[PDB]
Amino acid sequence: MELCSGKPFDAFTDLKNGSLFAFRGQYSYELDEKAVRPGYPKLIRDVWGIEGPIDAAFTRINSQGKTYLFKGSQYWRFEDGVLDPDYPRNISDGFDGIPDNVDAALALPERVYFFKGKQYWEYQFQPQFISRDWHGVPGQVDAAMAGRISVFFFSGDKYYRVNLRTRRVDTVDPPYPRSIAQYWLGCPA
Ligand SMILES: [Cl-]
Ligand code: NA
Ligand code: NA
Repeated sequence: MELCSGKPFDAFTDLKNGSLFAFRGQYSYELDEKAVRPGYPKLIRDVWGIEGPIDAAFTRINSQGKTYLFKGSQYWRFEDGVLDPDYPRNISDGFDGIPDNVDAALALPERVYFFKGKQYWEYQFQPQFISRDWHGVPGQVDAAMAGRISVFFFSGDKYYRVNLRTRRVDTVDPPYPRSIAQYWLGCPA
């Protein structure tokens, strides 16, 4: 499927060195401005060596910058696209207190956040309600990712931008929630 199909996404990694990956179904899309074919649809099994769909993803901010993919009760950790030895592992073993089958995850510009249903967990290398602490985020999310100064939450075919200083959905025009394809990816009309 094409990146700009307008369909919802399943997971996003965090912006790292100007690039990130989006996931939808069996497909992995590398989002890099330097790409000659930006967002060329590749198979998750071909790029990451695992079957889609995936549940959530994040990338850590440290210099190793390892990427974590979550599916069901398991997670995989990669470095430079290569699966580390002794993965996959159980979420319950790597992330004590985090549930299986998460909806989304993100790593802050060291804190990671997991989202499932109306709740989210803070993990540092006690659930709370998403709408209580992320002002303007409706509750249930389908995917999330962090940039440098903002985080983004995805719901169906639309998304929200949250300012990290205020923890509030920013006021833009047209307002959030708005089309992922049109306003986040800049897809052609
Ligand atoms: Cl995600
Ligand atoms: Na994510
Ligand atoms: Na998801």
